[PDB]
Amino acid sequence: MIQQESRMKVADNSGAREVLTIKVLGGSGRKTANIGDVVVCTVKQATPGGVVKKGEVVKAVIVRTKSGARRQDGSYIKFDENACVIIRDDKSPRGTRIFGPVARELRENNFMKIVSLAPEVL
Amino acid sequence: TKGILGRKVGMTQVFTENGELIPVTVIEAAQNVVLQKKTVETDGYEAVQIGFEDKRAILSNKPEQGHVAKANTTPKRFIREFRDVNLDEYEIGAEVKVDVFAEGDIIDATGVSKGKGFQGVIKRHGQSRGPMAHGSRYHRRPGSMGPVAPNRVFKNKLLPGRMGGEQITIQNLEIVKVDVEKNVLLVKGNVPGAKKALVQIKTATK
Amino acid sequence: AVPFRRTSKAKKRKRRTHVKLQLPGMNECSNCGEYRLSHHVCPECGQYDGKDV
Amino acid sequence: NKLIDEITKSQLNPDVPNFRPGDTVRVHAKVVEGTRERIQLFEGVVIKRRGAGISETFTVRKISNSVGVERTFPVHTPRIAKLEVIRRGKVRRAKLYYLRNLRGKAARIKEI
Amino acid sequence: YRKLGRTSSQRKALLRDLATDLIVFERIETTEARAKEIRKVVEKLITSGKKGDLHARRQAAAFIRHEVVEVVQVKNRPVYALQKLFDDVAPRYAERQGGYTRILKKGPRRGDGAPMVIIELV
RNA sequence: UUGGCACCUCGAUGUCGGCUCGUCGCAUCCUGGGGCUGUAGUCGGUCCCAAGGGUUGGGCUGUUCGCCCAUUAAAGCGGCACGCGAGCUGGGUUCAGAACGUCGUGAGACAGUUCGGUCCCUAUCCGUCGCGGGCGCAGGAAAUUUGAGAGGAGCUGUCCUUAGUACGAGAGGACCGGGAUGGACACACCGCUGGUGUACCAGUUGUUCCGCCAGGAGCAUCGCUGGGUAGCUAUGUGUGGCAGGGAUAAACGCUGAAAGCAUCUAAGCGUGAAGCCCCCCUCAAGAUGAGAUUUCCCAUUUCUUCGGAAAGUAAGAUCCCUGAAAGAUGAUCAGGUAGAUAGGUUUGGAGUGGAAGUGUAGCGAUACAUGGAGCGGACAAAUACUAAUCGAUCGAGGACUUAACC
Ligand SMILES: [Mg+2]
Ligand SMILES: [Mg+2]
Ligand SMILES: [Mg+2]
Ligand SMILES: [Mg+2]
Ligand SMILES: [Mg+2]
Ligand SMILES: [Mg+2]
Ligand SMILES: [Mg+2]
Ligand SMILES: [Mg+2]
Ligand SMILES: [Mg+2]
Ligand SMILES: [Mg+2]
Ligand SMILES: [Mg+2]
Ligand SMILES: [Mg+2]
Ligand SMILES: [Mg+2]
Ligand SMILES: [Mg+2]
Ligand SMILES: [Mg+2]
Ligand SMILES: [Mg+2]
Ligand SMILES: [Mg+2]
Ligand SMILES: [Mg+2]
Ligand SMILES: [Mg+2]
Ligand SMILES: [Mg+2]
Ligand SMILES: [Mg+2]
Ligand SMILES: [Mg+2]
Ligand SMILES: [Zn+2]
Repeated sequence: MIQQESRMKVADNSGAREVLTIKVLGGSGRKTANIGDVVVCTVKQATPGGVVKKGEVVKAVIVRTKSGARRQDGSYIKFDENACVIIRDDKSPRGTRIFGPVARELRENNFMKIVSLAPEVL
Repeated sequence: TKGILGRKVGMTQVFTENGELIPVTVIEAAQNVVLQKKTVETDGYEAVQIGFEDKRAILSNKPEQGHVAKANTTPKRFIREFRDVNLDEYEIGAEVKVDVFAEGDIIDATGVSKGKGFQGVIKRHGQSRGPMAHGSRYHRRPGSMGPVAPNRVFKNKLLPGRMGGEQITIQNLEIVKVDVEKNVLLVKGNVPGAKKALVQIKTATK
Repeated sequence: AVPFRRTSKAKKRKRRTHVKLQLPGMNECSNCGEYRLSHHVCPECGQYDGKDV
Repeated sequence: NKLIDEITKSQLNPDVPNFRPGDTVRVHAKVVEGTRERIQLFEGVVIKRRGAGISETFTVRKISNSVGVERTFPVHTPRIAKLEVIRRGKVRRAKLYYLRNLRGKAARIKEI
Repeated sequence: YRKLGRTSSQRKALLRDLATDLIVFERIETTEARAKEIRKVVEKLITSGKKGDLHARRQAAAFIRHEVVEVVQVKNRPVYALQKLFDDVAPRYAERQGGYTRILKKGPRRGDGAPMVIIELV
């Protein structure tokens, strides 16, 4: 449950360490974004010598949240921290590796490329 | 187009064959009896009058006892009409069992919403609070009553007032399970009312 | 904030149509032979109707 | 209620073992993706167990790849093939929310 | 349950005071709202009495006030409200399943019109 | 809008911007329909019809405005005392302090700057939102209702497929239709996920008390901390908008004369919008035009000039009492021994998490056992133990005329 000014750990190789959510895409007065939703965001902390630089405006897909997600089987999944992965125009990651566990909901929103790289998909 | 009266027992959940988990309202509809058939000749419109749960004799009056007599039944707590139904189906004094509905059937639940009492415009009309800090003395207030020129307030300036206890119709609720021996319908999702509320289940107009 | 016009006698009297007391709910006793509030103990007999206390 | 108990009694899973919060369980969760059906184990400590009857849920917490993941199931879901209690836990309360606020070496539950 | 125009501690103090008075005097004159709360609290104390265990004695002793009822004379030992609840009052409702109190309506009080009731045991 | 005028208000019409709440116009920003196009296609342009709904989060500026970031189907323009200060703010403006620049011999001044700088009012009437009492409605009642009329609702994206088809030299690339899935908004509800939960459970500090120990109680924000039932709840869940019909707008036509032809028009047909009227939801017979159906009670007594009056009643309702699913109060609904209405009691349940006492081990802090124990507001069922005793009060006897049939 991520809104404008929410910060997120970046879970990939792409230099970026922390992003700040500029906009939740996909609707006029859309306030909140959940796992699998794309956001526009600016890179606030950056690993020196990376692909993506501090103060750059990029698209990221939210891959885990503290709010988590309700499955249709009645089960839920929550995580300890909010992480996104920086993507391109097409839903493909700028980084080459994804860190930490990723939610299955990515396998439903056409983010197969990311689910492929995740060490554990819960 | 079928219909039946029941009491909301409460909510719970059931696992579908698929394996999915859905929330359900349980509606107990024992003791539905057809009391009266209204025709275009006699009353001016077609309807069937259905009486629901049995009421102790001392809680009924002679006018009531004399109206159920025609259907050879004890007096009933609730009596409602159903329009848009085939009067050929339904005989005076017949039971109306929940088997009139199957699984997958799509119904419209009508009932009275829970009473909230005197409420303000934030809860009753979903208005915005004024600021809580920065020196504000304007929190849960209804906003300008309108412009100066009319020298009056327009109708439908929404204000505080008694909030719930209104007739509400939720449309397109799937029936999930029908249990005749217990006279129970499981409707997917929730219907208006407190537990024990009268709920009117008719086939969906749409 | 303040009355624009004084309220007339007729208008004041109409407002008070409802400002009034209701008669007490009371009946005569059997023992006492005197009046009492229903569902209260009768202090003339010094008991609850005929039931001694 | 009593009628809601009678209606739901058939849906109750009798196989479900006896676990308390603090026990390390291994949930054999069915993962339904299209038509193919796959089994995915989730082993962690039972953090909470709330509700009555068919509405009972429990929450298993594991630390996966350094990130905490909580997984809440209905106790009587048919999408749990099997629930194994791996180790009984000596805890002193019903909800182990305190296991969210500290990392390694201070979260190892005392084993009986 | 009734807030009796008191905070939580004041109310708990008032219910302890009235309960003990009802156990000590077997008949008290109080307001209707007070009397409708007391009947709950006193009938639970009488239940603990009938239980008769040390545990039950210690539940009642956590609520009942430490008031001397009387001084009997054996060396004159005083008898406390708690002893009168386990030795005198409870055992006289040994074959009565509940309903140890009765509220009689008396009439309104001169000073504030408060509806007054007699609440008594049996 | 910039102005002109000085007609209301100087025994006060007291304020720019923002906030809250909107409502109206259409000169339409989006969405709908159409004509023309420098309309091949795509993407556009322009005009006509169209006001149903919709029409955003930030940074900078006191700023309206503007500029910018990022979105969106779109980020419309206006009116309403530049809408709305007895609704709010008080940043700007607008007072006494002070300083800078500037002008002045000076006191001072400047619609240059700068820092600081009291926001009053218990709602009488109308109005608005809710909620009762009265009477009316040609007998009195209890239910069930029709719907004159009113309110609400009315939005829209992306993806896949048709199809790399139609079109085109290529580049590119559809209409129409079919499917899936969203955003915003709305209604309901608490099973789920969470929130709260001050008479629920536990841990714990200080100090006072319960004579002492053990066990408890008071106070310290509910002392603090960890949980949490009922209820109430959103960020949670369910559902909705739709489709459809009728008549139309702009527009396209058909048939067709005046005017042997032509002509959408004069007669006459048809097609045709998110709009209009239905459809959907809610209120609704004070609809005084007071409607309908079913059922109940019956035509009493006394005097009275006929008129009518008075009195006890019927069916029925109330007072009073127990209450909650209802509630400011009235009201509503559940009950009043023809009894489960509340409390208690018994058995459960949630919740807490292992009571006290005793024993065992340990030097001890403590641990283990007895024993998922003890406790357990509001939840469930049973139970007449307590209280809903007893009474009383109100409430018909049905006008006349005419017509068809009694
Ligand atoms: Mg209520
Ligand atoms: Mg706001
Ligand atoms: Mg305030
Ligand atoms: Mg006017
Ligand atoms: Mg205190
Ligand atoms: Mg002049
Ligand atoms: Mg004046
Ligand atoms: Mg126009
Ligand atoms: Mg600004
Ligand atoms: Mg203005
Ligand atoms: Mg202002
Ligand atoms: Mg004014
Ligand atoms: Mg000078
Ligand atoms: Mg200033
Ligand atoms: Mg007034
Ligand atoms: Mg009218
Ligand atoms: Mg909930
Ligand atoms: Mg202490
Ligand atoms: Mg001690
Ligand atoms: Mg002190
Ligand atoms: Mg022609
Ligand atoms: Mg047509
Ligand atoms: Zn008497």
